[PDB]
Formats: sequence, structure tokens, C-alpha cells
Amino acid sequence: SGFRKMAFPSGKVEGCMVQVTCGTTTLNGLWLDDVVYCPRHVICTSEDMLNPNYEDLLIRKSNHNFLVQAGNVQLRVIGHSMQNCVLKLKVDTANPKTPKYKFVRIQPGQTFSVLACYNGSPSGVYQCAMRPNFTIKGSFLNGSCGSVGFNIDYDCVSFCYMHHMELPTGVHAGTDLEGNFYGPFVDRQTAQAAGTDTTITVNVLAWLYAAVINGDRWFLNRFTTTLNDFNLVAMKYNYEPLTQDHVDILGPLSAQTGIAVLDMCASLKELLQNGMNGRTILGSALLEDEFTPFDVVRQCSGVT
Amino acid sequence: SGFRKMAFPSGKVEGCMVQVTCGTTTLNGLWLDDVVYCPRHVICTSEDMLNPNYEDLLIRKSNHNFLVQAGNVQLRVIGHSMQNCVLKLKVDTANPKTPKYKFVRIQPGQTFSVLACYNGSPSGVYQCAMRPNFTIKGSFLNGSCGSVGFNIDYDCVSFCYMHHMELPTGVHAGTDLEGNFYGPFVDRQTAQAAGTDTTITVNVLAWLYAAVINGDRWFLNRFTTTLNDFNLVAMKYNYEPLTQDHVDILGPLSAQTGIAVLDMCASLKELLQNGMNGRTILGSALLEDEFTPFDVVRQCSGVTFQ
Ligand SMILES: *C(=N)c1ncn(-c2ncnc3nc(SC)sc23)n1
Ligand SMILES: *C(=N)c1ncn(-c2ncnc3nc(SC)sc23)n1
Ligand code: NA
Repeated sequence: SGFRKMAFPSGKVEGCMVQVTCGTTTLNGLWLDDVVYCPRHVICTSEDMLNPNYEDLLIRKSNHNFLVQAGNVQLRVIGHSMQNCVLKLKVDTANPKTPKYKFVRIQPGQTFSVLACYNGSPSGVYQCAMRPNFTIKGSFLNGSCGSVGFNIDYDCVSFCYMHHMELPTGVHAGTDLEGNFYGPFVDRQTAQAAGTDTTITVNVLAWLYAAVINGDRWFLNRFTTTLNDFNLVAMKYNYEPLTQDHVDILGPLSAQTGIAVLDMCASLKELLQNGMNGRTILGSALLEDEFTPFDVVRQCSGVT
Repeated sequence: SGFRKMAFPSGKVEGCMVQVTCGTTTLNGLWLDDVVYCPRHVICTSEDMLNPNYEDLLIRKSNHNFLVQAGNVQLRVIGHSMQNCVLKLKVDTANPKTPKYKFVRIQPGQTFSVLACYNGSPSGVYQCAMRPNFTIKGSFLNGSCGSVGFNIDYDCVSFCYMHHMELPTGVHAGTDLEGNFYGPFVDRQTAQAAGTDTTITVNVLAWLYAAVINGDRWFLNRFTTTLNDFNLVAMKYNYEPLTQDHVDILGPLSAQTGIAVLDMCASLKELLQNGMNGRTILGSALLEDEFTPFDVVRQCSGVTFQ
């Protein structure tokens, strides 16, 4: 029993984290085979960052300007290039600890594990979701840039996030490993903000199913609803629309508990309209939307 | 900025997890140098569990009755002994991935990382606290016994918890790595139940300090309190007493934020009296008691967002 926000075991990723220094900036890089990936903003000073011409800044640097440290050992950079907003530093040594991996771009609503690192050294691991507004609610201090997010899908690590910056509201923005930002953000000092966010409906439903599986049932009721009427309510409470795809994706959880999706939707309607009346669900007083259906299934089955 | 329940990186522990089988029972073990530690109940049948005589069950086993699998490789058991409620299986091979480590027995209120494992293979990692009633609020299915809890301060792993069982309320009980149970629990199917739990006051305070460090002051007030009046009130909400040790331990968080401990105590009093009135603190609508002072200092900036 029990239900906890749970990260993937981080060991396969820990063996890929390195320190990258350029001038007076130190941040983290990801060392896979003979390439180290890191945010291209590592080459910028404060002044550069106001209006950077990355092409022009990079051509002025030599290989030997990039100091890359894997634990105690220096790696030698033998090439550098840019792909979108990430820098690729070719090094002389292949990482002997490179796991089987892929670069994937995730969708809003999907969760992943973050390995927070400072000076190329892993510090902590937690679970995040890509918010509808394409930010993440992370925990990152200065020096954390280049930390990555990942899922593990067999023995294969799927890297999906590299950290680039913090927005004024204290939430976080970054790229996929091909260097494309999640969201309408840029790696320069200009005014940028998180857009208004919404709640990830399908995930709240998943969590309601988790709660039932774990014996927390007080919010169930005799009523059912339709997709259209439910989505009228969702819109009103700043919830993402529920689609037929979401209903399909919730099928396994529905079958296991005997609660049809639209039956659970009637519970959620009531919670949104009436609140919780001083009660909690899985120890929370708010509705939790950072567990996916697959997250719930994985934790309430035991896959390893 | 931000604030999250954050576990230690699990890789140093992942390289120590193995599968142990005895008869039809499979669970997890912890492979350090040439010893595999696991719960002694691996030798029991379900019938045995009502009144097991572990000494008598164990004397009937040979080395070769214990099957230990490290990933793909079988290890050879060459010795066994029981210490308290753990079995130590001596094996032929030293773990080449053994980290620097020690065993520590923790106190109620201390937090640690759990690596939940099934069939000797890691499944996930999360943060837990030793509750005042000596249970943990974990996430564990059948097959999870032998999963361990740890901290990693510097490069040294401190093992503090091995999982043994689930209590009827759905909370979890286990031992230190010397095989002593936390709490009055036994590895026996009896009527045993977790005592009524309380909130870990010092940790709630720590978290209030975290919220200040991160730029939130709405819950502060102009009042102060004596330690004794605070404790008189707190006990009426099922909060653990705050001791002078706890006040000492909160000193650095007090210095960084400019808010005296007993002034933060007054804020908590008011929060308990009033609740939150639709507001959140660090994204929670409840008061959070699973972050220690040390946890807050580790995660938060040393510069308060004033
Ligand atoms: C990542 N290691 C990092 N530390 C500090 N910063 C940072 N500080 C100030 N401005 C700023 N702008 C960025 S992109 C628009 S990243 C950054 N990053
Ligand atoms: C740990 N690997 C595990 N799986 C299943 N059980 C278990 N099941 C039923 N009863 C029971 N009692 C125990 S100690 C009193 S452990 C256990 N454990
Ligand atoms: Na219903």
C-alpha cells in the first residue's frame, strides 16, 4: 500500500553528469559516448546575454577554452558545435558508463525525473510534470543549468529536459536534448513570463483512481456525466479539456477499480463545485495533477 | 527557487541491490563487500509467521538453500548468521560497487531516501520521515521487503532503514541495518498497531522558514510565545513537543531570515488556530512536516528573497 511521488532510480544518469566551465561560468553537462551536451548560454557573459549572437560568440572560442571535468579527471574537447540552444562538445574519451538512451520530446501533462546537479555533481532527484504553460515547477539554484530530466522505459533512459533558466515567478524553463525550448522562451536577458497555467485533468482523474485503489473512497457517488457537460465544468475551473483519447488512456485504471471514467468525472465535478469539506485525499487537501495514468499503474503494480 | 520533496541520487545504492530466494519466497537484499543483508522472515512460511522460532527455522537451513542473484549472476553463499531481525549471508564475491558507507540508527523526525525494489531490481526513489510512532508512510507492495532507506552526506551512504512489513493502517515498519526494529514492532503476525501519530513540530517550523527564504511572509505575526505556552497549545493539535534542542537546531534558519524561533512558533500557533484561508505555502494547503532543518538548509538558497 501507499502512494508517493516517486522518481526513477537515477544511477544510469548520475554516471553521465560532468562539469563544464567557460570563462567564469561553471554549469553541468551530459556526457554520452564522446559528446558533452550543455546549454549554449555557457559561452555568454552578462553583457553578451542582453543581445547574444551565438554564432559569433562561438566562433571566437577554441576547444581548449572549454574545461570539462568528469569527477576528478579532465576530458579533452576536440570539437564544438551548436544544435539549436544546446552546445555539443566532442571529447577525446567515450563515456564508459553511457547507458542505452534516446532523446525524446515530451508533451504537456507528461511527468519526468529531474536529477539536480551542481559542479557536475548530482545533488538530488525529484519528479516534475511539463505544465500546460510549458514551465516546470522545479527546485533549482544558480549553477543548476544543464541538469536533465528523464524517464526510464526499459533499460533505456529517455532524456527529455535540460535546464536553462528560471522565470520571475520562480518556475523553470528549458529545452529538449536537441536544444528546442519547451514553451515560447529564449536564452537571452529580456522580459519573459510564465503564461497562465491550467490543471491537467486526465492526471487528476488518474490520482483519484490511485486514491480508490488505496482505499480512499469518500468522494465517489451514484452519478455519471458526459464528456460535453464535464468539459463545460472543466473550462470554468481552469482545467484542461478531457478528450476521448484521455478516456481511452484511463481504461486500465477504470477496469481495475470498476469505476467508469465518466463516473469518476462526476466525482471530480462535485469536488470542483463543492470543494473537499475539510477532508483529504491521499493526504492532500488539493487535487494533485502531477501523476500520469501510467505513473499510477506503474506504482500500483510494481514494475522495476 | 522552488521547493520540492527531494531524494538523494540512488545510484550508489542501486549497485548494492540483489534478489534473495528461500524456498518459494523472493525478496531483496543489500550487498556490501561480501555480505548480503536481508529480513530474516525470508526463511518463514506464512504459517510460521504466527509464532516463528527463528533459531529453530535457521538451524535447519544450509548455505546452498539461499539463492542470491546479482543482476544476471548467481552469488555463492558460504556462511549465514542472524543478527536481531536481519539475516547476514556471507557470499564468495565482494561487491565491486560497494560505496563508502555506514549504518546509523535514526531518531523520529529524521528523513531519508527509500529505493523501492522488487526482485532485486530498483523501481523508484522517494523521501520518507521516521514518524513519531516509529512507522513510515511509504509506498511498498508485496516483494518490497529488504528495500532500504539511506542518506548520502558527502560521498558516504548512511543506511538507516530496511523494510520488513506493512501494518493494518497501510503504514510501514522495519529495522536499522543491525536488525533492530524501529518502534515496538516484531516480525510476527500479531495484533500490533501503530500508536496514534503526531506532527513533527520542528520540521513544520523548518518548512515555514523555507517559505520565508523563498519570499513568502503572509503567515507571520507580531506576537511571540514562551516555549511552554507553545507546547501547551501544540499538544492540543496532536503536535509533538518542541524541546530546547529543537530551538537550537533552528538557529541557523533563524539567523538567515531574521525571525526568532519563538516568533515562528507564534506564527504556527496562529496557523493552527486559523488554517490557511484559501492560501498555500510552498504550494501546499496543509502544513508539511517531512522536511528537517538540515533538509531545508541543503535545498534552499543561503540568500533570503526579502
Ligand atoms: C545555470 N547554471 C544558471 N545560473 C545562473 N543563471 C542565470 N543567472 C542570471 N541570468 C540568467 N539568464 C539565463 S537565460 C535567459 S540563465 C541565468 N543560470
Ligand atoms: C516482503 N517482501 C513481503 N511481501 C509480502 N509480505 C508479507 N505478506 C504477508 N504477511 C507478512 N508479514 C510479514 S512480517 C509480520 S511480511 C508479510 N512481505
Ligand atoms: Na459517480
